[PDB]
Amino acid sequence: ADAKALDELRKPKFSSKYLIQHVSQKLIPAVKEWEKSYQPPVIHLGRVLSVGDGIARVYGLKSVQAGELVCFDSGVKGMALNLQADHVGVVVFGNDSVIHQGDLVYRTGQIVNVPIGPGTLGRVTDGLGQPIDGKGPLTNVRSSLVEVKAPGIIARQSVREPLFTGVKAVDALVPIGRGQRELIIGDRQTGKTAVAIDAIIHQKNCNEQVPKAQRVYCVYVAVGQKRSTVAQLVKLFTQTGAMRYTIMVSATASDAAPLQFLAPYSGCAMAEYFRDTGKHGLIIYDDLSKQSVAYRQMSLLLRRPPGREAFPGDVFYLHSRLLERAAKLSKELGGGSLTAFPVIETQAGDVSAYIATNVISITDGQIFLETELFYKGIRPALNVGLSVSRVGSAAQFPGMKQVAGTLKLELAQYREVAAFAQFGSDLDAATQYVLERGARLTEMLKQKQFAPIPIERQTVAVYAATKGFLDKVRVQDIVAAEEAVISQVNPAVFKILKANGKITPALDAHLKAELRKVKLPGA
Amino acid sequence: PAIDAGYVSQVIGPVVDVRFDGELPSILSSLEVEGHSVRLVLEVAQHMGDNTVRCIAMDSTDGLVRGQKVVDTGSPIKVPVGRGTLGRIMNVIGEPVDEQGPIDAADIWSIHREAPEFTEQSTEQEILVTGIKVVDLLAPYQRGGKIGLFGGAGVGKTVLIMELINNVAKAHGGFSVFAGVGERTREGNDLYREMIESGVIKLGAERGNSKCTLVYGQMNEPPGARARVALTGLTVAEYFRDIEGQDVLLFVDNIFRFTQANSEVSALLGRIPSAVGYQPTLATDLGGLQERITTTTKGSITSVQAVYVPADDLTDPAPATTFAHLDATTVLSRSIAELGIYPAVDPLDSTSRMLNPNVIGAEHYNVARGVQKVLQDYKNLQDIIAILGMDELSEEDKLTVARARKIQRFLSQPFQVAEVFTGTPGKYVDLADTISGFQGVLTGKYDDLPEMAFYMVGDIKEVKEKADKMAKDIASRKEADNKKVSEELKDIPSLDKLVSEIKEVVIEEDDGLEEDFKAEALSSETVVLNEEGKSVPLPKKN
Ligand SMILES: Nc1ncnc2c1ncn2[C@@H]1O[C@H](COP(=O)(O)OP(=O)(O)OP(=O)(O)O)[C@@H](O)[C@H]1O
Ligand SMILES: Nc1ncnc2c1ncn2[C@@H]1O[C@H](COP(=O)(O)OP(=O)(O)O)[C@@H](O)[C@H]1O
Ligand SMILES: [Mg+2]
Ligand SMILES: [Mg+2]
Repeated sequence: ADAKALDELRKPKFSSKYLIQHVSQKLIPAVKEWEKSYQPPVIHLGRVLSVGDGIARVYGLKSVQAGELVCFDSGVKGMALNLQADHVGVVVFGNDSVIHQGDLVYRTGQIVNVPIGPGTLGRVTDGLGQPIDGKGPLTNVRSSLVEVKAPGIIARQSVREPLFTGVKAVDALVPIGRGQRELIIGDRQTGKTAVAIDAIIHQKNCNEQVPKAQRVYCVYVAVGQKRSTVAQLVKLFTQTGAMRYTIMVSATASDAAPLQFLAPYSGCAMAEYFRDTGKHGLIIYDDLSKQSVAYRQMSLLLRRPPGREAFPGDVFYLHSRLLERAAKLSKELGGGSLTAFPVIETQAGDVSAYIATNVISITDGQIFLETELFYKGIRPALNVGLSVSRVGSAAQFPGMKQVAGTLKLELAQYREVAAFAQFGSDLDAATQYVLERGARLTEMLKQKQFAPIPIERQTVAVYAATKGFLDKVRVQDIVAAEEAVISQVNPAVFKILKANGKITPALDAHLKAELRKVKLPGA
Repeated sequence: PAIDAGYVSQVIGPVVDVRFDGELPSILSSLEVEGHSVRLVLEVAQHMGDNTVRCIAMDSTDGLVRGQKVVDTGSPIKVPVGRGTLGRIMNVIGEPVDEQGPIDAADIWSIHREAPEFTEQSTEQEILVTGIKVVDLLAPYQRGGKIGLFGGAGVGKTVLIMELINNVAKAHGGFSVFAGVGERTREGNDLYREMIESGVIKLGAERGNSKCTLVYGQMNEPPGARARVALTGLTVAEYFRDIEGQDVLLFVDNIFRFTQANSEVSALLGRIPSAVGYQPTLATDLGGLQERITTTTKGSITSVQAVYVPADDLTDPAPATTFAHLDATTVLSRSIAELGIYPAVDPLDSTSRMLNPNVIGAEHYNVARGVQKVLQDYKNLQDIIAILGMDELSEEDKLTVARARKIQRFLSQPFQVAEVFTGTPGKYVDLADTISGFQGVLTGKYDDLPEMAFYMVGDIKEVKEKADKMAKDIASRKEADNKKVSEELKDIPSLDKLVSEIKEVVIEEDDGLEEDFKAEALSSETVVLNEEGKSVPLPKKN
């Protein structure tokens, strides 16, 4: 059954034609008898051969590009995933029940793209950019590709600008640079969403007082969540006015797994408008560990061979090519930035899992949220020993960098004199000092939800904690004492700390002065 | 025009089948795709059988149409080598990604070759002093050796490989090659900008006096570019080893990403997968790559490779296969790093071929084996220490636990590249100093000093000065009441005087987003292409 012995069968070798002109005059009446039974032949459009599991195999589509957004005649959109010799494998961005064998597939002529621009700000879109908030179509916008490559080495610079998150534990201990990527990893129900929400509300609070080029435009990608949670979140953002600066990409739990897979890429494409135009973006991929599960479903329904835990093996590349787009661009590219906050949910605190350790190898640091600290009321439940942000270090608030160093050392000593005391039977009265200073600082660090704190009022409070001015309150009233410190100290010193950036000698003079004339409620 | 120009038969992610009407290219030859938005280079992997080759793409395949002209180049991926590549950054296929103009190539070498033969193997063992206590004591590196840093996602092998760059790459007089295979682009930019301000990379007309060439295939690249950029780094280092004949340092950050990228493209090559999820050809792919990073009779490559381990699992087949190819494995632990001990080197899992008394001397060998015996006896005791406490130990066992906690803290060391995020300045420790210090802790000369005086200090002098510093404070805790600098007239303008020097900012409240924006008018219907390619609204049936 050779090939050169089959190309020799292209030339005619019959020399006897008693059947060519027998059927050549009888073929056209036969074709005209069975004419309404023919579907019209399809070459540059497509026709669905077989649809199932959210993957349509499409005959035709002779000139589709790889990774191109195709359209079914139902209206539901697809993506030309693998072009094959006879068919095209299409992943269906939506429910595959509206697709039937024989349906016309129309090629849109463009690789998978979403609308990006200023007019997507304020809006709740789905995973493909189509708006779901009901207030119309996206005006003042332009379409751009979701799978653009991240900027290279020469298109980057080091992070310098400090991107305050409004959380005292984070902005004191784990400071976040402006083009950084910081992982929010923790168990279920441990305040992972709340840190990102406090960052978004704080960016609303900071945008009203920065000169229009230091403004940070957030994007929230809600992958795999419930739709009621996204509805309550959009309600919260409109109640606080934050929606003027944020976009809400949402591919929820009922949505198809191509939509949950693609929603971080569409969200990052929307935020890369702000990165590529000299402005600053912040993006939160809420539960990237659900995007990995949707991609694992897509890979196992394409019968791709599974690897660790069941994952395809390019599940590292899935998250790496997404998070690498969160850069701090150079001066000749505009100076824009994009900060990423991927969220990963662990199971029973196991951070040595597959997707967890994949994203720890991508991001610049981690924010660990322990369930034991969360159940004891310490909220945000930051594992202070394990959480790291070294790229945001030497890129933070100088006034906070002055105070946070001794805060970090005192918390390190507190953790080790708590590990020293597995037991209450032997008191030392020299470690008891740091064991009470550490329980002072832990109570100082915890704050309540949806009220992010400006960076000067964090600096002044941690200044009042690591120094004296708080040793009279036991452990209980340190929240009330910190509120009395913020309310009773003259509000000019916050302005001096904000505009000078650091604590000058003329400033910590008035810090030691104004802190002694406040009245602490635990006496 | 027709023959030696095939056409794209099918595209499956990073895997492209090309159909040649005649004269198929050889396996490993590079093919250029015409009509793409960027330069797409396909390296031929297989001959599928019906005049079809199967290729791996060095860039993304988005936009590839199943008729596109693919031009054979008749040769593999060939990259510019020479001294003219020093101080440059190259990608996998050799294009300069530093915006410094073209690369002055002495030669253009194919990235695919064979390992040097058994006749060309150099077998000579000489120590490479790094200035790291745990490395120079328990797993000492070889001067032409292959060195693997095994790590578990956050345990510190990039900090360790950057400290090895800082400590070794300047004392070493030859050239240096950094190959970044599947790592952060932020780390590549940091390495470039700190090799410029160290003078290791000199920009402009002083480029020939650079000591390091960078090749980068970082983790935003497709799986075809990460599976071949280690070979571009090896080609740049192999030209210096063979033709230039001199000693090279090859730092490969994450040689695991080579294996992982081959297992990404390997499922689409139509292979039955092996263990955990890997390619069947893992060991021979890694062997064919790693057998070329050797020293020969003509030159020398000291090879430091970071090796990621997938889920803190050293029995995963990519670390477990990499372990055979290394003269010195430095295994970094997660539980060591959670004790704060940095570098997080597991002292009972990091081996070397140089821990041999006929190589490093009997005193060094004996102090290394004594340290390892003390730490192993502590590890044997920890299960009954955790339950029963230390009160149930024998007294020689309490001596074992005390000396083992002391040498556990003493293997910790501050780094000169961790001084930017810890505040502690980093200490280079000479080999005789760490030998004498660990010998002194083993004999018992420092049983009076506490545990935390050994933590993050350079020498055995600095544990004594840290006990002097810790002891003196043990009284110094308070009595800083007044006579301060925090007065109200001696340095001090008033608070309302201090507000009056605050400068005003201009607030516009316009958000500045519609300045240079061309807004596409989206349609009310899905615009699609019909059979003729015209942009038609979506027809109304289903
Ligand atoms: N700083 C805080 N202070 C007090 N309560 C908090 C704080 N942060 C979060 N919580 C509470 O913890 C609960 C869980 O918060 P959140 O939804 O942020 O966690 P999560 O990690 O998103 O959990 P899940 O991922 O399962 O939704 C919320 O009901 C919230 O009220
Ligand atoms: N020698 C060290 N000293 C102090 N901290 C370290 C050291 N090595 C690693 N770390 C901490 O571990 C983190 C991860 O380091 P890195 O080398 O990037 O890890 P990996 O490359 O294994 O993911 C760093 O951000 C740092 O906080
Ligand atoms: Mg959540
Ligand atoms: Mg690394």
